[PDB]
Amino acid sequence: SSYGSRIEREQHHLIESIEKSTQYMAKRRIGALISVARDTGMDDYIETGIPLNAKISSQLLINIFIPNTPLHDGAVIIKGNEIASAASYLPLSDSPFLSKELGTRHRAALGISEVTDSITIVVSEETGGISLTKGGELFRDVSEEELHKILLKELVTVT
Ligand SMILES: Nc1ncnc2c1ncn2[C@@H]1O[C@H](COP(=O)(O)OP(=O)(O)OP(=O)(O)O)[C@@H](O)[C@H]1O
Ligand SMILES: [Mg+2]
Repeated sequence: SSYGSRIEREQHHLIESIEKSTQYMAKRRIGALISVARDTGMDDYIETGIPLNAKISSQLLINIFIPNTPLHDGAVIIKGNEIASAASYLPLSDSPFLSKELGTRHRAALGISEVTDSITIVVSEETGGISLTKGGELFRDVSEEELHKILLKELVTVT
């Protein structure tokens, strides 16, 4: 409908914001952890975070992860067309198959990918590498094209 196109516009704006914010943060080596809900699992984890219920924008994400406010200390949960919360808890994965150069950010992303079907994006504070988790799998140091391809497939309803 005009509902469908509208949702499609919102979803592309979402993808765009994540990509741009993560690109900027990758350059500046700003650690980031952004989980995008695709079900009703993230509800418990949203409540552990600081409530924002704000509109999705690249500037907001980037500012969230600046290491000088309590907002950076955790994950950003995106739900519907909103940044539901910042500084949320994500469960660490107990996988020994995870690389050892990777730390608690990636491990948190992995865990949430294991117990939900949400897409999670990580920006390494150390390497500036961008990674992604879904279904208990981690795609490491993904390229912009690769990132865009996945986000498009997983977060934009084709219709
Ligand atoms: N369970 C968790 N839930 C949410 N955020 C977490 C969790 N564990 C760690 N973090 C975030 O990760 C940050 C430090 O990450 P750490 O260096 O331990 O892992 P890392 O993968 O090496 O991160 P980076 O690759 O960006 O250096 C902390 O400031 C914290 O905000
Ligand atoms: Mg570390």
